Amino acid sequence: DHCPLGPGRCCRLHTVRASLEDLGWADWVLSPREVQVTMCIGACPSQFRAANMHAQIKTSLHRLKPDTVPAPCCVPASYNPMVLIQKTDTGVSLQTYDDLLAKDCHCI
Amino acid sequence: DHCPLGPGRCCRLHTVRASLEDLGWADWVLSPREVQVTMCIGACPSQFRAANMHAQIKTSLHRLKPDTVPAPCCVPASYNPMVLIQKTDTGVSLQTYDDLLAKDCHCI
Repeated sequence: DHCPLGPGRCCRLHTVRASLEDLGWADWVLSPREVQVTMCIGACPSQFRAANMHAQIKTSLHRLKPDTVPAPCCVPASYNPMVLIQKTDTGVSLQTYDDLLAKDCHCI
Repeated sequence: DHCPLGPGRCCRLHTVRASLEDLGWADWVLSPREVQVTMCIGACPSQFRAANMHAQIKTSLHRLKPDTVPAPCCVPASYNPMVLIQKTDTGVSLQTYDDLLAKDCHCI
């Protein structure tokens, strides 16, 4: 799957660095203080990583009715789990969270 | 889950009517000649049908870095199968297709 533009300018995994205060987590989360958020970002042109036939249909109809039908969007096909330490009402916990970080990307 | 604007102006299932020629299917597909494509369309504002915590993070970071991080997108949470009749190399078939029509929607 080759990107038209770029490559790397189409839907793919990016890392976005975010503080706890950026995330709105600083009251509850104690660590990590900086999160390396992996996320899916980039254009979804025709036949680029189409998740399924619905995506192809959206491509076709977006071209013909662009004020009505949006293009396919770059979204996570899967996630990577992540560990956080956070404050509880009565203590502190180290907890795994499964759908925080995107692992791979496709156009849907 | 109440939409801010609308309601119905946020991410939800729409029906878009499409001809075979619209879809690029007219060479192969014989019926139906008009498809009632159910698709997920609409804004994804804060806390609106967030699929998961990744979506919330995207909301937060989109506000702070809007040229870098896109908003959550309205995408199908599930699909409805569909029957088509189409031409083959050597004949014709009636075939079920599972991920053509969106069944419900969420912001991801």
